[PDB]
Amino acid sequence: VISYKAGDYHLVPWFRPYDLQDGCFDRDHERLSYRFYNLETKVIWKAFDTPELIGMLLHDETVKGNSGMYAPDMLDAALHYTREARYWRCIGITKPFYDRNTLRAHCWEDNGLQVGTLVMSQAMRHALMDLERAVRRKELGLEPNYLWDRWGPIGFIDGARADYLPRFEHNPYVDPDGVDVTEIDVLPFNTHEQIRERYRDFIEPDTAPFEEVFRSPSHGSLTTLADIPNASVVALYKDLKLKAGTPVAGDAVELAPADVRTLFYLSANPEWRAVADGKASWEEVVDAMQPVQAELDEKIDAARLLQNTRHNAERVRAFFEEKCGFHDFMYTPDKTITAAVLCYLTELRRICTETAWGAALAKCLTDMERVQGMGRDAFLVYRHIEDAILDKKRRLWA
Amino acid sequence: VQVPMVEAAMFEIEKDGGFDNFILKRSGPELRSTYGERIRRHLLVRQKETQKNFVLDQQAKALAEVTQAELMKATSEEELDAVLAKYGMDAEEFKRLMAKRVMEQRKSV
Amino acid sequence: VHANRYVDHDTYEEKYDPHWEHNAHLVPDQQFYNIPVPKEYKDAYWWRDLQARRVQCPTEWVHFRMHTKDKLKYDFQDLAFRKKFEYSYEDVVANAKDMCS
Amino acid sequence: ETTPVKYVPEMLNIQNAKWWNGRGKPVYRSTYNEKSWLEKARWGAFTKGSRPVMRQRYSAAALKEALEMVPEGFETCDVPRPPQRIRAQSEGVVGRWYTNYWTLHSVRYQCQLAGVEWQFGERQ
Amino acid sequence: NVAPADYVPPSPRGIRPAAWDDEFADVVLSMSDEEIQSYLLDKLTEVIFAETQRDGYELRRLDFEGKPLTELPERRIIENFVFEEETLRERVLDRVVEGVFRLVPTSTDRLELKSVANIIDFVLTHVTVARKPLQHEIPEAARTVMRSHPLQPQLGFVHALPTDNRDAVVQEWERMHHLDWQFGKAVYEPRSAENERGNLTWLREVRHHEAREAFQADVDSGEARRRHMAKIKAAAQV
Amino acid sequence: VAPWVPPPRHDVKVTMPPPPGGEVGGSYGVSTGYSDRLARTPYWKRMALSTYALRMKENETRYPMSPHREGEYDLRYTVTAYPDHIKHRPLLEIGEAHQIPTIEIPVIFLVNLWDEERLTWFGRQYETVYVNRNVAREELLPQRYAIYATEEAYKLLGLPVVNHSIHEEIPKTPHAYKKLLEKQSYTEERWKYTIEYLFRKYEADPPELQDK
RNA sequence: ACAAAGAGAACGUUUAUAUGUAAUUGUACUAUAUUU
Repeated sequence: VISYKAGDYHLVPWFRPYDLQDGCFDRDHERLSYRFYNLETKVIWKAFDTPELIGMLLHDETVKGNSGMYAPDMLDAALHYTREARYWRCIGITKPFYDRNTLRAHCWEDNGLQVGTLVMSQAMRHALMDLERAVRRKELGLEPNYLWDRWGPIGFIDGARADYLPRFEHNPYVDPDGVDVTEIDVLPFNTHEQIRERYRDFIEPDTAPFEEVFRSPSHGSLTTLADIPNASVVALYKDLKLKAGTPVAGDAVELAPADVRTLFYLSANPEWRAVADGKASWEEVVDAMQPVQAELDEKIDAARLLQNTRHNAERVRAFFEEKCGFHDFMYTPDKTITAAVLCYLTELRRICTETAWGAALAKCLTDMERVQGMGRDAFLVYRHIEDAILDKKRRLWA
Repeated sequence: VQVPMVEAAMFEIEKDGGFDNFILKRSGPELRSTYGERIRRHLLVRQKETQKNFVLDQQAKALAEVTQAELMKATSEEELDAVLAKYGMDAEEFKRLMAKRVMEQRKSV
Repeated sequence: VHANRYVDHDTYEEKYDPHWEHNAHLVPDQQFYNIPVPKEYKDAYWWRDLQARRVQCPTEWVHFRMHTKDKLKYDFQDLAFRKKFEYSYEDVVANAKDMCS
Repeated sequence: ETTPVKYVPEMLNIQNAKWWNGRGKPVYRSTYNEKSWLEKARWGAFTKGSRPVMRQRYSAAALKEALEMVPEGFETCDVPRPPQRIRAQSEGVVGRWYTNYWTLHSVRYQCQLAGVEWQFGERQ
Repeated sequence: NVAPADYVPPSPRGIRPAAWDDEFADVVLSMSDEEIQSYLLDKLTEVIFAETQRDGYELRRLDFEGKPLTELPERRIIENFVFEEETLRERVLDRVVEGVFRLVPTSTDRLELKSVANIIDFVLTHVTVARKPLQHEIPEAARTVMRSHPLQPQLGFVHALPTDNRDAVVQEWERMHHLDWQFGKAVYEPRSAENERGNLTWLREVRHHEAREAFQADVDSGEARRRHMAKIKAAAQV
Repeated sequence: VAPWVPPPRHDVKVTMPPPPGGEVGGSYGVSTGYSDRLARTPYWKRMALSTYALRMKENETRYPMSPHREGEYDLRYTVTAYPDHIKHRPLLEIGEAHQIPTIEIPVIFLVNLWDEERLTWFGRQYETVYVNRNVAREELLPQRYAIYATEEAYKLLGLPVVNHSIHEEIPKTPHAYKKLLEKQSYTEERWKYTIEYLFRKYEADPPELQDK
């Protein structure tokens, strides 16, 4: 039985799942396509434009699950191109590829019947003016003003707009010296190893002056007050300062030396070192009594390299500002940023296979899986370091 | 389903049994509409399914009898899984239903 | 061609239905000769049937076969302006002498 | 659109003949009107009034052998005269020629002249 | 906004995350696709209100006594909460999405991962791609009870649907509007069981099946063989 | 162009040509039928594949009627090949008003529907009742509480198939309706008319002159 | 055009009805009346 009052029922009333492609490859060759034709160029697509972020996509593509990214057979390539993807980036080339396969800087002069010399665009032979003009001034005795050293991220650093290489035929580049250059000048310089030779230094990124600042614990927004025990250590350091040679009571707020600010943290969060220094008050002992905490500083620093260079350029910019010592990133010289990235990748090819822990330190993704894999005790402090780097910006955020 | 029809096609439905026959009885040139294809190709596939869900049950009541005898051996309720495992039925939802059987029946008491 | 096809259980494929090709209403087509459809879904293709019978010309070009007294000697179902069978002139001779009329 | 098109311009008998102004038939007219309007106007060539529908004339023994096809019990009253609009036809003597009214009452007449006896009824 | 031409389907296919491990205790996330979010809805609730109101915000609904009137701030805002602040996003990302799930995001992800109203979708994905796929096995002893029945389904009809695929920008308007059963348009969702009451194509099949029984029975008794020979007996008489 | 011009509609016969279209489902417009296969087949062949008993069974005549369209005149023998026009007229005549009154249609009831307001069954299970049209269109049919009482659902529902004149003709007039009502009152109450209902008139007409 | 009838009036339509000048029109008993 059913009851219906009636006049009722009134009949009418994009995230991709990141799956490893090892399970997708049905064969061997089509894997090599995904490795080269899909990922290698993606490194070269960054090695040409801006290798400052070549280490960020690595974490991203590792989320999608490729196997041999951090392994050298990318870095053996990336470190190679990230040098000469400048050599031709300063000849003038804009798109690195002439097709899918070949390089824009390897389409030879003759269509295909040439061996070593390359067809240039009016951008090239007009970007090779500033090169050859830099040469004359390098032999003139006057300042070899390389206009393409004033270039940078957002162009010329000097608040000046940048002209374009196919310069209008009525605005020839004003030369305060007078060394005129034209198409007859850059005519004979066409073959690669007959142009790599003339002005090598002016294009070669200077990695030697920034060989390494990465195997040394540094910090971005930390001071002498910067600590989680905002009463135990920061006052202990007063007891470390009144007890030091040439003592001053902890009456100032000037950050301690960079290399020692991390030593606070080995004793700040680890409540063993927070009492192993909680009884000792000398200044000589707090830096010496921890060999172990300094014999494993590599495992402490590397995790501050990878994790702060993965997530966002806003970190990698900051990280390139923390280590290489920048004021801002946007107002910077082009070649030195090529240096700053070089050293970031000079070590990434040794940090992997040398440091057994470093191998899975980078292949890993989550913060926990590294601790469970790599040195945990070096991470309990390193996690605290990371807990502190934002605790000073947090007040600046308020 | 709201198709537009004439004053007369509102009466062709009742004498024909509903909206299903009135579409399938006429044929193409008889049912001049083009909505009489968007909807006829729907009834046909919806009827072709209705006769699949049906055999899906006569294929299921057939599987019940080859279990109802195999279910009679109540020697141990732990080999009752092997009774269903021979037929691939999952023990969980079965005893669960049989645990509804202790309430779904005793709700009418 | 994949409608109402019994699928065999173990193989997971359309086992051969010899009865299928006889409930088939072969639908004409311009890129394919004829596409066999099960009768039950034939009524969606009643136009492309009446468009295939229709003489592919416009009528106004084959109008001359419709107005004169060749109206009677020409098929005209679905405007198919095609000729009916016509006896030869030599056959009609023999086919009327063998009646000795 | 309340009404699609009211007052269609064909209601004026616009002479759109293909030999006159170049336009063919309006689309509403069918492109093949099989028989012209004259053939539907003359019923005389369409309805049997004083008109010999059945062409064939059978012999004496040819009519003593079409009667051998009439089934037992058939009365010539049940077969009614077809209506007007149905063209008066006679296909000759074929399967169940009796049910064809025109053939029936014409084969019947050929039996009146040929002496054969119309055994079945009248037109009661 | 309906389709970006590569709109990934939910894809319940079972490929487990690298640090998912034993499904992170598996059974803890072998929960129904909302029970998965059930822990989220209390986690993400905790990710505010003594997670950021403990340090750097003011959202507890003031009252006449200068106090949180409501138990928690209006949970509607918690659902649609835009963590536009970078670290304050991270500070609420190192808790729920990366605290428990180990769902390491990409720079692309965290770039799209703006508000937790969207980030719930992200966490729903990996578990769903970690949702182990069903093992479609049939014990052959059960098949012979299927592979022997006289009644088998036709199983070709979906192809006889009126094809609709075109520019699908207007395939969503039909939802908010009442238009998907208009002008003969009809959505088709395949089912398993029908309403036995009033379905004139169900009952019509019963009185066809229930006739196939009375016939099949009359083969067992041996009479269809008798009347099939009663005709021949009346067929060879002369 | 047309690869494979389709064949005629119903060329099942072997001697006589197929019937015109429409009759068998096609396009009206010809009063003949022409099977090119039949004509091109010669005579000695066309007579070979048949026997006299069969020849008199496809020369068969239905002259006043159509052998394919039931109840329809032979549109081979009509004035024009198109289907009939008077036995197919629409609802409203050329100048008549849309005075089609309130019609009530029968529906078998699949549910003991109990009206809350009157405590009255709309009907028990398997009970055909003449209800208003929209109720049966928007209330009783969507909730699977009833089905249209066509004479083929009386068979599906194990019921006895009774005639209802269900919209056979649609009565355009309240007189045309109130007469159609007097027809079902003859189908459903045949015994009410076969003879007297009950001749109260002719059985002891003044019997209570006596005994108080 | 609007209202009215007709359909348990989500609307589409077909009849019966006087509105605006809408807007065009035009308006000097054998008798002995009448055609304005």
